[PDB]
Amino acid sequence: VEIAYHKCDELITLFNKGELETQPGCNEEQTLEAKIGGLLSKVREEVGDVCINELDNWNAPLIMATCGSKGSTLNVSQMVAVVGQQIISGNRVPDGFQDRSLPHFPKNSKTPQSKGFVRNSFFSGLSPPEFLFHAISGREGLVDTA
Amino acid sequence: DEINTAQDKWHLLPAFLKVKGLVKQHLDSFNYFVDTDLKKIIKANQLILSDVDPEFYLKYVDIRVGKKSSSSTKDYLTPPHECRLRDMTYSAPIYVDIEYTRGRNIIMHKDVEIGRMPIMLRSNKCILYDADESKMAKLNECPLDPGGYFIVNGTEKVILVQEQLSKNRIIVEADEKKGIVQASVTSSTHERKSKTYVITKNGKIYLKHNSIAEEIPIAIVLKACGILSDLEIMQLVCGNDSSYQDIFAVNLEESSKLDIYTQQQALEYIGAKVKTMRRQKLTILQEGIEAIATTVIAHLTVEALDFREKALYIAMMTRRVVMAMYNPKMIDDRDYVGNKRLELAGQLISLLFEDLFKKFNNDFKLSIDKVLKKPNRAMEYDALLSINVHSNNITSGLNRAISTGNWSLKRFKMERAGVTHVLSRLSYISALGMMTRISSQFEKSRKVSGPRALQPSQFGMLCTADTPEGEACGLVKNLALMTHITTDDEEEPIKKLCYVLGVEDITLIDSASLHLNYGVYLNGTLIGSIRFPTKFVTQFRHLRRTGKVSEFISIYSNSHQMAVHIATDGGRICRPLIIVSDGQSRVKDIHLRKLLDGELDFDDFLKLGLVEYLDVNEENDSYIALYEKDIVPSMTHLEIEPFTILGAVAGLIPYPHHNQSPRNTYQCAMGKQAIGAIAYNQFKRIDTLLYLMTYPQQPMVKTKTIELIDYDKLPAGQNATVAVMSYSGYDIEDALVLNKSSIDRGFGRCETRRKTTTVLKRYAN
Amino acid sequence: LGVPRIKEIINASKVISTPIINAVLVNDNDERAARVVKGRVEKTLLSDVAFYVQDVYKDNLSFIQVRIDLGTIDKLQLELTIEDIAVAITRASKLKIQASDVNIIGKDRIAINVFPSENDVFYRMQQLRRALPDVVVKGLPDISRAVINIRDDGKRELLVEGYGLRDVMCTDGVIGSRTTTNHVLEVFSVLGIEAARYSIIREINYTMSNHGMSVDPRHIQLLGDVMT
Amino acid sequence: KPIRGFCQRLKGKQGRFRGNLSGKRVDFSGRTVISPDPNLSID
Amino acid sequence: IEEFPLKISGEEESLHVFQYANRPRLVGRKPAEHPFISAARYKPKSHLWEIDIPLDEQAFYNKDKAESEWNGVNVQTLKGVGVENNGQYAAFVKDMQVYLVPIERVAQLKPFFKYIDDANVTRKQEQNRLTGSLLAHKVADEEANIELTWAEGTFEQFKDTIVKE
Amino acid sequence: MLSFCPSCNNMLLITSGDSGVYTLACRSCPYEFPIEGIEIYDNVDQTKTQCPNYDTCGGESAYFFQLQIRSADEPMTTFYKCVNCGHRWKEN
Amino acid sequence: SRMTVGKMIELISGKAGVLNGTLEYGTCFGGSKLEDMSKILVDQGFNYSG
Amino acid sequence: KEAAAELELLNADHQHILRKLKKMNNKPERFMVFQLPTRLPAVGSIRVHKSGKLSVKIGNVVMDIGKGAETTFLQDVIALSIADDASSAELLGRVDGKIVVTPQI
Ligand SMILES: [Zn+2]
Repeated sequence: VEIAYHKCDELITLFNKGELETQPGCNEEQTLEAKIGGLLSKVREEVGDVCINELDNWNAPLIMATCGSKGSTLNVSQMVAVVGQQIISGNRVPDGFQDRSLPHFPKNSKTPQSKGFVRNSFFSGLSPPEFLFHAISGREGLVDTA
Repeated sequence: DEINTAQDKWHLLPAFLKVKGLVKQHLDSFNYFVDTDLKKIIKANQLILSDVDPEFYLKYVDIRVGKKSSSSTKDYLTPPHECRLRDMTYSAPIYVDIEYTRGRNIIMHKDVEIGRMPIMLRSNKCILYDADESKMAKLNECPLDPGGYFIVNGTEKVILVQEQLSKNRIIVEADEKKGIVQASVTSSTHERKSKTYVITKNGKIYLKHNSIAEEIPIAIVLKACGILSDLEIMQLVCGNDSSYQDIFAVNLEESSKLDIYTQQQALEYIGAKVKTMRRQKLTILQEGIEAIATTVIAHLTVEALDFREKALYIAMMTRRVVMAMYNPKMIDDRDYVGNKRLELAGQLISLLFEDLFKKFNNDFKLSIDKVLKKPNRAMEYDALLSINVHSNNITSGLNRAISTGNWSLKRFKMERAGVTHVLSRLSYISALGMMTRISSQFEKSRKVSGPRALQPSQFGMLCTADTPEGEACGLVKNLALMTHITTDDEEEPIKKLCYVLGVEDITLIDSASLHLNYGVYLNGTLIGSIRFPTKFVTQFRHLRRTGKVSEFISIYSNSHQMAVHIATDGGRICRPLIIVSDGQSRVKDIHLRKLLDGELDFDDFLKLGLVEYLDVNEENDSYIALYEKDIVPSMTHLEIEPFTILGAVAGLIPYPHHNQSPRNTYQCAMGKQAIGAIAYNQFKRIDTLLYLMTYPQQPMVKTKTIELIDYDKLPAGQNATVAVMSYSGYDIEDALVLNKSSIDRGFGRCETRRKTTTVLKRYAN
Repeated sequence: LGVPRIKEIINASKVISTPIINAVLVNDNDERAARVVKGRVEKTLLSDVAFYVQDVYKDNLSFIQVRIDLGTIDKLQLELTIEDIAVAITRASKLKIQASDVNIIGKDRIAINVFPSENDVFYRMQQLRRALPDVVVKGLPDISRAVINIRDDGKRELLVEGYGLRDVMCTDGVIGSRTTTNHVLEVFSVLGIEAARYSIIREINYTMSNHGMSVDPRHIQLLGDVMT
Repeated sequence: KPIRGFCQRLKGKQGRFRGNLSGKRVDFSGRTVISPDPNLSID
Repeated sequence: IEEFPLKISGEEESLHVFQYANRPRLVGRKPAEHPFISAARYKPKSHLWEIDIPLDEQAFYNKDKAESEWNGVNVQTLKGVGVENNGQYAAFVKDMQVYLVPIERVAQLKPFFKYIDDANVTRKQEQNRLTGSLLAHKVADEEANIELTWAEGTFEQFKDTIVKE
Repeated sequence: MLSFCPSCNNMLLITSGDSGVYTLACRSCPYEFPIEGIEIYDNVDQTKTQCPNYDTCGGESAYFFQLQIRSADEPMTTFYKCVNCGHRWKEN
Repeated sequence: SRMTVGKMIELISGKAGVLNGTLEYGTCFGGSKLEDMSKILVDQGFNYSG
Repeated sequence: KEAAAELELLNADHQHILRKLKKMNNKPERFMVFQLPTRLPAVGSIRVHKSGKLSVKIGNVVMDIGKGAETTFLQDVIALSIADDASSAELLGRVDGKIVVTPQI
């Protein structure tokens, strides 16, 4: 998780003050937005990959998600190892305030963990601004079906 | 145990919540109502003057509620209990003092009762204010009741908190196709009016209104706004450089070709093109019909006697929309709490009461007109005895209005439905849960998902958990544990003080500046336009935090849009937190220890400048921390108790963060449907429908919130063992399995109480 | 993609949102025809290549001065030298403005003269000024934008958003034999009937074969037949 | 305000059409909650 | 280190300050241009001061248009609205000490024409209830006629306030 | 053109002068404007062929490129490039 | 599928509270630790978790 | 960089305003205008603070210091003499500077 942070921090310091090759996804700031979305994605799945692999036999959630009962390997992975990238609307947590997610974060927030990202599982608990982000996606998906 | 920095921060909430109760809203507003509003409304019309007879005049000197002479109060005012049993309403008499004058040349006085009026529970004028123990046992009623509700005509109903869009403020929205639109709404006394600015085509912009028939070429309007010189206008709404010139230059071009001046065709255009004249005393007709128009119908509150104030304001209103016409974004959407303001029932009752009083006036004036047109024996009285039997129109009129929920206004003429709601009593939570709940009105469609999903700005000012899953989703919210609703202070003593701080009058300023720094806006109105924002902000906040004007009137800087805002307009949520000066907190140990032991209570920290309230768009400018450990000394403020984010109803769930938001939402709805023991007076109380529990028990795992709200004293549920296993096969999907002889010693044993009412009447026979 | 797209089909409305059109060109190559047919069919480069637009008044003559920079037309491929924009300039003249005169001297400078409520000439020219850097030099009046994308494994081709169809199919440089277009109702206006019925059952099957399950081939064909 | 007595009662093709119009008269019926069992064969 | 003394002068008829947004800076050695010929009209409070400035026949006068519509040929007309705000003083430095004379009321100057309102009329031609705006209008047009002769010279403007120390 | 007339300082519009002259004057105010008005707003492959480009050039060497364009029956279009000047050339 | 781990922890914190004869606290973002409950259990002869 | 940019101007302004104050010294007519808070509690006067700073003040234990002004370069200003409603209109000539004074701690 930490090795996936400063790498994006190295990419984001080149955002305003530097130049980089941009995909034909049109204009700027969407370029790294697709990159930060791709990087943190793989890292998430990768962390949860080794988790279930080394998990002990005869356990209930594995066997239950193994056969017919309930859920999938993706579900139990969020319980134990890590969650990540809560996303509504097709993008990342649009700013409620001016150029910032929450007042608890510095102005111009491009930082990972500052927007729609949580490195904590359901077991370990949730940091205070790891919560509201999850409340969003929960509210969004709930009103959707309704 | 020694006093640490972590322990005391949690002790702050009990000190805060003990002074101001869980429900501030209804109480505080009703108390302000019966004193301030009552004396102000009667001051609006203190006189009634009718035409006949050589001279007649009548003056109301003072109006009070159920208090005069040596009597502290009514001999015996019916308690809440007995009032509920006899189906009678809950009310106190209205005492008035009037001065009567006849053609017998007399000046005298008296004390009369114009009618009744409902009194809310737990109020200064109630019998339950500051009472303890045996006082309640004698009055036959429960000490733990939340209060703050109106009981009339049998059962009891509650006035629900209603949200309202921003009043007297500029809001700008952008649209595909046609163009950009900004809306302006306000109310001055009797009437409410809405202005709509619009750009149809060409970049040349128009002004729509219900007063003026056809859209006016604003460049002509601005001429009628007192300005002549043209390019001064361009240098105002556009100013110095870039692309802002050519766009507005189009309208500027073709406006002055056919008709150009600041006087002659300016007014005469508007007045000839203007709609219906109201038919009475109409002919002032001249360039002056637009004069009274260019003041009153001039689209906003500004007015007064000059053309300079209003002009620049409309120009600055034109300033912003031409900026978003250039490129997308750069606008203000209407979603978040920052642009929203909630209004407590205190103002609503005043609006409804003043209407019935106005209706009485003309009828009372015409009442004496009868004998007035009668030939002989001019009458001294019967303005006493006859109006007494003529009265009670206020009584029944207000009682029917509060019972129905349909309010009829002849002034604003706004008929509002679905205001009052009957308080649902099932458990102890449902009573406290329905209160402290934010409702909403209109804003059109069910289809639009815009005003539905939660927004990050809601954090800490509202409950992010509680919500009534169903047809209505997200349209009704709830307040958090620690919040404060803003009142209104005053206007005049700010400007004069602001001038002392070095800001100057807008009149003396040559009006062609987009160039020097920011400018100070008072409730949206440009006044000072001062340099050096730093010393302006800091010193002003210092005068706030320390010796004067606490709570509201907060100042915040605007970086991109160039200005500095000062808003004194109340009716908004406020949240407490702690100031960190330099690198460390302002609290510092031994202070809070002096608190918990013997003294120092609350609201003293505001005097010492420790804790205060952020608000409005100022919460955006500041910087808030999480924990005392996390502090990096770039921080303006820290936060006290981060777990206050959830509402009062959502504080029941143990380990909420371990779960997911959809699970916590369902519990908030089901948690109030649980069956408790309700109150202590419960056995002496006759309800319409009620469910009871036999052997209630507290939860094995408690919460810090449930103790402060007094939950476990009146718990709802049965603490029981359990096992997680696949057994039965009558279990399977979402179905449990119970055990006999556990249930035969009883489990969750209930009781169902209903009632029936009959009346023996008497006909005309 | 999802259900509101099926709504667009079932309703069979005239217009529709982002109606992309697929077309094949010749073969798979990076240069020439790839970017050639790309710069051929869309909008107006007039406001782009215009360099600087000058407005001059000398003595008794009124002058509109637009001098085109040759640098852009060289890099961005459009087929003409000067006169074909001059006939495109007179197209604009014939459409919304006037038929008077046109001038050609050097560096692609085009002069416009006008002459006859008082002082109308100034107000006339004022409107003709701003309206000039708009009108289409080449391409059609349809396409909102185009894209060159990698087709299949290694191949290349383009997709176009517009109501054009036949005209861009008639447009030289591309093979129009095998193509496709959305909003079936308009396909009925060119191929018609059968081919349109074959297209409407093609899109219905596609978009509903992605999100999940199966609707089977049988039930779809009957739905498109009873309509057609 | 509206007193409309004729063309109206023939209307109401939406909202409560599901409940009132076609759901008013159905005889010999019943309703109750649900609960599982292994022992009952299907059908 | 040192000391700069300042004083506060007395009443002395008070003052009224002119300002106009028309003329910009000429960027030359002397930026300001001096208005002339005076001819101001006056009335009671909210007086609407009128400013008159000459017109030159030498440069770009366009005579053929004048003889046709407005025969004016003459001094330009400017007007403006006066306003007052407390706590504003004026200053002038004499020797090593500073002296200060309070300004009082302030006024803005922007023009208009009677060649308009009179021309608009001649082109077109061939009780208890009121307050505020029009009350400042109906009374305005009626009560204003005053001829003020502006004469500029200064001697005692200092010594009058100076001896008050 | 967005001009203005000192003193009154409103705007300057073009008015047609009598008999051949074009002038401009401020509305409602006497004035005349003489002058000119203005405004402005803003390689391996080789083949043998004769080079049409001539300064001193007269170059023998050239480059060529091959692609099929337009219709299938429509012949091949070739693109010539010169060594010395580096000029691109196109003919079918 | 419903994915709530907060309930499964409640039993341990609840069971440990009864053995000590004390009501066990819990709250969002903090509160009584799960680990100390295990050692409170295991010394009385119960398996550490549940 | 909030405090930075402002203190940079405060230094400069406290110098520049001192020059144009002493640049117009002798008899030729040059005028400046002041803005002060009301109620006028009582006087003390202006002068350069130690180490080149600038501090105004009044007497009897009070310190009031402020300088600078909002952007100039438009205004053509002169105050005129009006008395008794009788014809006066006396022009003292031109204007030079502008300054405001804010109180402080
Ligand atoms: Zn002019």
